[PDB]
Amino acid sequence: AKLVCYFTNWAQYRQGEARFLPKDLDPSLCTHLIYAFAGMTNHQLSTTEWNDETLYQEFNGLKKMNPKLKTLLAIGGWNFGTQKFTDMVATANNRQTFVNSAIRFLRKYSFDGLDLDWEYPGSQGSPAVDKERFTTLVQDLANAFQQEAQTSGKERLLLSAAVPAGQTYVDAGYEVDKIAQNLDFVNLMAYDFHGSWEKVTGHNSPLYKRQEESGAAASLNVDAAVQQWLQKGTPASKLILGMPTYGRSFTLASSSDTRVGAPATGSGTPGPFTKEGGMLAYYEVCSWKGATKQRIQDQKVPYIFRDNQWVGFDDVESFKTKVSYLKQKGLGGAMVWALDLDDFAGFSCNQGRYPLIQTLRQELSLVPRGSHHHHHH
Ligand SMILES: Nc1n[nH]c(N2CCC(N(CCc3ccc(Cl)cc3)Cc3ccccc3)CC2)n1
Repeated sequence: AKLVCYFTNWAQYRQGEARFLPKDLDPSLCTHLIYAFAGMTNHQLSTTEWNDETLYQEFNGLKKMNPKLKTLLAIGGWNFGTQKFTDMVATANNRQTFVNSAIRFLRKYSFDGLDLDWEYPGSQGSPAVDKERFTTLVQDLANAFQQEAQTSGKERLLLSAAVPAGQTYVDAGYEVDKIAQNLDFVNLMAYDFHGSWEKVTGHNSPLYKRQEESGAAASLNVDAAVQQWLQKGTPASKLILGMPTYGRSFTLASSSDTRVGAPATGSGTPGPFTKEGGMLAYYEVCSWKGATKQRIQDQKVPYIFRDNQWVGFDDVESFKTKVSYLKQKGLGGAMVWALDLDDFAGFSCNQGRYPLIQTLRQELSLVPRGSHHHHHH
């Protein structure tokens, strides 16, 4: 099994106990650590934060303590846009420029691979031709990584991609059966299914549909997303199920209607640390005073409300349920967004350090046998 965990290079700017750096990283927590995010300059892989080079050394230095650990660098993300990807994949020359830059960059900074996080080929302004061009990019990278291993004698660089769960995005951008052959693993973004952009409350990451749902809405859940990627040709062993250590919040139209599907007027109040309306870290929801926690029986996930605030999130129990699910489907493991959104320092939830991600590790049977300081949940 794999446990793929994302580090984010902006978590260093959060205040107080929520501030996260590589020193808060546990080298033996995950099997693969992915660094979000790199960018692109003149079709070449580039840093995005002023101290990335410092952080790269600390991040990849974790392998000195756990030599089994693999690291990857993720390019793109949700604020990156699409135009730079579009321009880079548009010609063989630009793809070659990018591919060679990626090999050089990853080797220089001691990363073991590249994770592609384009949001998304064929959507969000990216033209329809980018679907086939993304396939070509994936093939170009896989082939060039293979060749570099042959010629250098080094362990081959890994290639992964973070891919969407929603059928509209999948069909617009992803030749699933083709790319799955060339990717080492596929990081399924099984979250952001619902959120404050919608007029009624809904859960960030429900495992199954609600009985009431129909049409396209009935596929906005983890099980449907997993089955979608499997049926479209991803080998189960390559499919890695995303797990969110965050939730999505709503302001209710009325404090007297707190159901799933209740009317909402907009985003929930921003959290005290993450400061982004509509989103909360697990550590911002786990210890919410005077709130009422509920479970969505059909969907196997919790929500919590207080006054006119409603948040759908994941807890230890839902993570256990989802790992049981992925094992039943024979998936290659779990992926988690993100290290800095779990209670990484144990400052909030009274469940020790990394309660959610330790739960993943435990349920995947990945607890190091020589481990001393882990906490079972
Ligand atoms: N593997 C992987 N690669 N990329 C991803 N996902 C992780 C979840 C991201 N998704 C949530 C990121 C996010 C999570 C928690 C918080 Cl407090 C703030 C931001 C993007 C998002 C959507 C709506 C509003 C703001 C931002 C979207 C990218 N997963």
